[PDB]
Amino acid sequence: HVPPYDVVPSMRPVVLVGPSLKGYEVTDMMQKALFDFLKHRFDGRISITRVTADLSLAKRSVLNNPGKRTIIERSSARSSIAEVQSEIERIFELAKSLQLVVLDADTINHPAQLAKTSLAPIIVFVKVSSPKVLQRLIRSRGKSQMKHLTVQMMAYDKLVQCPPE
Amino acid sequence: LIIIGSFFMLNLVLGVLSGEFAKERERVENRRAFLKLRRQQQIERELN
Repeated sequence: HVPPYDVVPSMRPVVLVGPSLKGYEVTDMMQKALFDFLKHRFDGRISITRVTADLSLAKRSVLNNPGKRTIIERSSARSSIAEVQSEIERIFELAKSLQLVVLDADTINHPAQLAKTSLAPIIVFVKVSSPKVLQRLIRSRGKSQMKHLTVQMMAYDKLVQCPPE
Repeated sequence: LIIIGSFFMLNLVLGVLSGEFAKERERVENRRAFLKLRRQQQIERELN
């Protein structure tokens, strides 16, 4: 029984997904440069917020109030769902004051991970033309990224296989 | 003697060699080598 209407923030939070996987040097370098430009060129009308915790657990048709109080000692009461649920309406609050907002979520890496949620945000893609370029770009950092280079590549082509639309 | 001997034959030699080099470049083996050079330079431009 999907409602014909859904509640969404007034104006879209800006979520830009890294080419392979956030939290690493090569990916983090990609967004911070864009983070700098949006703050400088568009100063006084853009607010930047970082979502340190998870944001992929945005559910609306699970239960009336899972973990309403922290004294229930329930499995979900002491879990991280309570804080993630509280972070949803903060994005709503930033939207109502007419200033555009962005999301520095360090966990979501796919469009479908944050597509069915009530956020329905603007998705920005930064990608390299070929994986041949990406592997050498990773090499330009140093030996530290060589340990995680393997997991760095399967996380890249997965996003490419997602439809552009 | 000089014009027919030295200059005319020089004209023929350059022409014949130029034609041979043109055909040599378009052999399948040479085309793949050039194609590799093109792709490597594109990667370098993209990486830069």
